[PDB]
Amino acid sequence: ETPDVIGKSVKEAEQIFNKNNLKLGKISRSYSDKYPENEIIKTTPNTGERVERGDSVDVVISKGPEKVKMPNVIGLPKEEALQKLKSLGLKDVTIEKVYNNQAPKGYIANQSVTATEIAIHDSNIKLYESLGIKQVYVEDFEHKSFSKAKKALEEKGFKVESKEEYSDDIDEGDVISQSPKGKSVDEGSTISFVVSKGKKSVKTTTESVDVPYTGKNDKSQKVKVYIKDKDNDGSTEKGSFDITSDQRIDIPLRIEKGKTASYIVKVDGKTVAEKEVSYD
Ligand SMILES: [Eu+2]
Ligand SMILES: [Eu+2]
Ligand SMILES: [Eu+2]
Ligand SMILES: [Eu+2]
Repeated sequence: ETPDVIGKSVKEAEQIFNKNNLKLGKISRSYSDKYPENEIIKTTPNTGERVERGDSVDVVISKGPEKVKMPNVIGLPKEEALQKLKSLGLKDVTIEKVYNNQAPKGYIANQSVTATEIAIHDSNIKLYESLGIKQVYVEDFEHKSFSKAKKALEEKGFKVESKEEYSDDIDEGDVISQSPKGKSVDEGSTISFVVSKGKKSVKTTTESVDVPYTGKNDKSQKVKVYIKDKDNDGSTEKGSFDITSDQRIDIPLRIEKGKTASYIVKVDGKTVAEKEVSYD
């Protein structure tokens, strides 16, 4: 009767067969998850099946788990991702939904197994499907205190920006306007505020500068005057006009106590003149 060599090596199996007056038969190789590579998987005849003196016994050997190359599915829609996995015999796939900022809602943000040889049985792939970015509600603070606005929205993860403007009907430090507001938007979004610095209720200079024209083809040049003073942060131009000849230009500046104001005059993008002026 056929001896049991299952889980054994070929080396040992032939030893057991010879001892039993039998020959090692043909050797073939099969993928297996149950048996470590180069262990007997199966015999013909099977263990305990009747045999006669000198008959051979064929053996099948483990080539270890059958494997594939893990595909890259990050950024594909869920169903494309799963199909691409099935197409390789990878069917043990669990989905986990998470918020994410790289892949849109319904698209795979992450793979368990990096884009590697994997066994096609009990592979335990996990795919992380994006729910999009977490939506957080932006509290509408129009006509309320900016300080409270900034702080409340900071604590919900928002980035807060503000410029200031004069107002006759909105208390100092109260919000003229807010964008966005009254709405849920992506976590961490920037909320923009226009804030009241009270009513337009400082010294005064008119500075003169001669701007030369340096253009070609009898074509005008564009002059841009940028001012930093009481109510101007030199952000955008306080003056914008074309020049076709030398022009004397006057630049009104209003300066607080203990401060300096300044002007820059550019001509076709290039600085031509600049000056600092103190509250004198
Ligand atoms: Eu028997
Ligand atoms: Eu191998
Ligand atoms: Eu499994
Ligand atoms: Eu000419």
